[PDB]
Amino acid sequence: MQIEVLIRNITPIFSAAPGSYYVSLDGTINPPQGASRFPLTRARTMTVVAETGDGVAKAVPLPIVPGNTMRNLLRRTMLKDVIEPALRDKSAQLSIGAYATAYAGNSSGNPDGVPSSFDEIVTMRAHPFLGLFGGGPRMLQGRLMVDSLYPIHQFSQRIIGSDYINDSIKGGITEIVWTRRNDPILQLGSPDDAAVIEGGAQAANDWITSLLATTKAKKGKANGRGLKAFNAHEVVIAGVKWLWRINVDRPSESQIGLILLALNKLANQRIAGGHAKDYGRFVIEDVILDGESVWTPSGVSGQATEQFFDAIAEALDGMTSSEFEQFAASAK
Amino acid sequence: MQIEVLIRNITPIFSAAPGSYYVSLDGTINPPQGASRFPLTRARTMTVVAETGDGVAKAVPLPIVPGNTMRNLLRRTMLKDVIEPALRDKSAQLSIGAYATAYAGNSSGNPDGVPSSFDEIVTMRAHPFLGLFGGGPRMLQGRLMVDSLYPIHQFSQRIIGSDYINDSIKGGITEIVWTRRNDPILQLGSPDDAAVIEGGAQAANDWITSLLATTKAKKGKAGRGLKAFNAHEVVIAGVKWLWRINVDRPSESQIGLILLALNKLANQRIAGGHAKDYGRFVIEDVILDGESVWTPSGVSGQATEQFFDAIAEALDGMTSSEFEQFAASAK
Amino acid sequence: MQIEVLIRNITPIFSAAPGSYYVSLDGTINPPQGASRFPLTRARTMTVVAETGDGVAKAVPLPIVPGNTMRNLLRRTMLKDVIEPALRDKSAQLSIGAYATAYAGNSSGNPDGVPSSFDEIVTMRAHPFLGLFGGGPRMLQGRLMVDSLYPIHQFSQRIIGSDYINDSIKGGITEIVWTRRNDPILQLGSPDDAAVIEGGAQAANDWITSLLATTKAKKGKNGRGLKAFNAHEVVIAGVKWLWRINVDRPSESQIGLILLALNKLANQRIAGGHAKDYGRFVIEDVILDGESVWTPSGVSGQATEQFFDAIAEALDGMTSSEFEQFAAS
Amino acid sequence: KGAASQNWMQTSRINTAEAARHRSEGFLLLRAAKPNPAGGPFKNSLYHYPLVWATLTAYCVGDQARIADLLSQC
DNA sequence: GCGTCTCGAATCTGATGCGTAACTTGGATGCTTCGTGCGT
DNA sequence: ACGCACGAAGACCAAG
Repeated sequence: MQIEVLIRNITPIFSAAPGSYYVSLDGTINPPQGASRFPLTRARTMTVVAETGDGVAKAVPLPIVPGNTMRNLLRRTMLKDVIEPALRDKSAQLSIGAYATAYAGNSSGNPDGVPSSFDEIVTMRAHPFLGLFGGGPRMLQGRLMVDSLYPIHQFSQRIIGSDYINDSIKGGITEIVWTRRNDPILQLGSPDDAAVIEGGAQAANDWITSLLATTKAKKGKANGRGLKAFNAHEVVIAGVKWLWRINVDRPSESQIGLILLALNKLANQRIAGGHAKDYGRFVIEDVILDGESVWTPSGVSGQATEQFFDAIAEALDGMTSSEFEQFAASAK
Repeated sequence: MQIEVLIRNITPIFSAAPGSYYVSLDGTINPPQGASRFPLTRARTMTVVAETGDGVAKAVPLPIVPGNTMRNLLRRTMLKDVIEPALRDKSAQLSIGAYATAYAGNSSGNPDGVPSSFDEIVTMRAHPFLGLFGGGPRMLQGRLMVDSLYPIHQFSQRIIGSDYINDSIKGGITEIVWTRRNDPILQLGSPDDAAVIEGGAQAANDWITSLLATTKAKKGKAGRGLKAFNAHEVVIAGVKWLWRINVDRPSESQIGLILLALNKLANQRIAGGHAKDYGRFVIEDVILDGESVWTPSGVSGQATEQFFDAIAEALDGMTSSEFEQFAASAK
Repeated sequence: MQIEVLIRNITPIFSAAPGSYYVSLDGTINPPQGASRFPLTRARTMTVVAETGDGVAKAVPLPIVPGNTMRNLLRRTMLKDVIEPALRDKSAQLSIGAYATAYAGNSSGNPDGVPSSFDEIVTMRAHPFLGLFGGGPRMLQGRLMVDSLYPIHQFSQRIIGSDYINDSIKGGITEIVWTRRNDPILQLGSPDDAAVIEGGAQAANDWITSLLATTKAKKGKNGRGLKAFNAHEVVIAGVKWLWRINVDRPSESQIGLILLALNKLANQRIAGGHAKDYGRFVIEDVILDGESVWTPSGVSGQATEQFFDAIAEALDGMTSSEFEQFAAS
Repeated sequence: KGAASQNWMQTSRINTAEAARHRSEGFLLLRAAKPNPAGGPFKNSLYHYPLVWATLTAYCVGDQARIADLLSQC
């Protein structure tokens, strides 16, 4: 089954791209060495082939959110909001290994390397949760094919198709945000402010003297680091529409219902990093279930989704920690 | 746990954008090099997608106050008005590292690579203050999600929603203020005026002639004097802003602390322009998970009584040991 | 009978290349020993000779999907979509030998080696499915000869040809995707999060203590934790590929089965990356001996009507006994 | 050889998920509880063969026309 | 059911710091026979 | 009675 979810980000989305980048005050990435450069954490981009207005196809970078991040977002929503409430309602306790297996796929970094029995595989792949994600010490194949988050853009037309052209945005959708850190002891201006500090004025003077000496040493040399920092990070602007495509390999109605419940409770979560700055906030606009729209103002609802919700409710009522414990158990 | 705050700025808000921009005398930003190019300090804007009324999405610049600025404003308000007075009553003194960690999230730029124990995480995430603002040598994740300050504009309806449409403003909300610096000696033109200067008229004459020589050398060439003419760009006064503060699973004490900070938030300025009294604002409304809890005398009502009681009890039980444990490095 | 299948990948295609490769945070493959190294799982590449700036052609790595992978993909499509349902409609049951022969060409059903008579060879090499993919104890030669998935690229013009110069890409078509695994216990923030764990806070404390001890011991100097940071190379999305399938002397049934699989091929993935939804694609053109037989609704038209009728008749009269006889069980 | 030989790796495996599903649904008649990737019907195998770009040249005594006609179908 | 002269000029036309930190740094599997029970 | 199933076992050098 193919699920396409339409997402609009209320707040900017920030997915850090690994690797050191530098930007100048003007806003030029990796500036010439003559000017001053500041560390920059760029938003993750995926190179894609786009047919621009010229008619030729060229590889262009596209700011996206990784499919692994979206998969973990779905898994965390499912666990924290559907599975774990049921387990606690029935007073079901997972072991630490079962917990780590449910939240990260495996309970350690060493796969067993021993095959699973056929009945065990059938039992797990029919499970509402372990069937979708799989993993475990005996690395099982899940049913969930979860994709990245591609913005509806001129550059993503060849990927996501041309049925969302009305939501397409032409120009760059990426913005740079500058961040500062200050030394608190430098903003003291009265003995009252330093009264809460043990030692007080003497401690503040010692701190400032050490800071001055360290700054002079660093200037001359051009090993602790101070609290003064000025850097930037790159974010996707707020208000851009994204397409999320979820495929599931022949699922039972319980698994479809579980995915639908996660989608219903997904907007309460946040897509990527940027917790302090309230990044990653979004709202779901339309959820398409096998080519048909099943999204209402309330959420995923309608007559077509009743069977999935009933099946997942029954599965949750019958769900116990035994399946998780058996899945997470190691043969050796 | 969602808090929406409606803020109207009494005085212009000046959140400077890093980078050297230039403005001509007639208000054109980055003018052609033929004309004059007095420097300009631009108000910070964040590109946002907005519908211009024609049904087409457009990326337009929207002047905002950064979320980091407002988060530090909240942290400083809490520390200066609630946490420290509670600490002062018991004569509990934070160490220099603990104070630095409380006010900036760390005591040094080098974090510890180890993860903090679960007991420490449970102890700190339940703390009224350190739970909200994470950090420390071990990267604890705080419960506070502070967003940027978005003006209620036509360009921010796609972001702040349509709940506040009567407070929206259509045109540009940004203006240029021209700032000038004089040379006191040039304005000094009486013998009594120079009577207070060491050397009397000789020192002023030396100053003026040295200034003339430096100016002539600099003009011929094609240390900097005192005379200046610049411009800084501010958001006009009277615009309404929406501040969105989100907290994930807070205790009663933490919500009480946030509401206490919001009660005394207007006593502090938002960003920039301390000399010129910029950043002054008044809170129009505080929405507490869809419920308006703002009274004319602050956040009041039975709906908020338990939060205030919980935070009062927590402050009465507040000791510096939590701060010292939080700020202590594990290596 | 040549089949030319033009394929455009919606999502990146990840065919993991064997071997231990390393990359740094900046993206440098196999960095010097000075900097930190992270494991990398590169995409499959075939060394081909290409005219790099004219002059003298030099060997360049061309990212492809191996021909065996797509042979098995066609086999799996046939079985899952038109063969296994057909056998279920008859309530057919396959032994282990017949199943192994059908799904992997294995000879474990009767590894002694069985002599095939000429009449038997005629009967079984004309089987709509088993004729295309030979094997089993008989090890009959299959009628199918599929090629690898070569992208329409500047370096593949000597393999693909100059027939698709309009859909060619000049730059590199690979990228590095970084993957991270987190320890879930390190991300607990309250006893509410630890309620579902049997040990509560004590189990999490023991887990974190053991993790700290192991990390310190490894730093000073067995078991591995959950935290991991690694990378893998995928072929970027949108690149066009050309797939060539050939048959030596097909019956109508075998060509019809090929066309049915092509109609149902887009439902499957290419290479690996099932978790990340890697290998999604759309068929853009199927060419049957120089004529285009692809419509928006799939392979259709009058030019391919005989094959579909023949394969429908063969499927209706399909019995598990043919599979058992082919497997010599 | 126009280029160095490349060691081409190929494998062979039966999907254990599909096999288990078929065993459950009765399509496959297997009584064994678990697969054995080391050997048996569900064995994974790893093998390699080299790939070379080459110009094949050989010398023969025979009819040019018929040899060229035979090689036309190759 | 009135207009000329006037209809500017000269500066200024930034300055300083900050200008990263810590971890992660892979894992497992690709044999077949022989003996002893256990399902058709 | 006969075929299938399941575990123990035995070759073992060993790098850049």
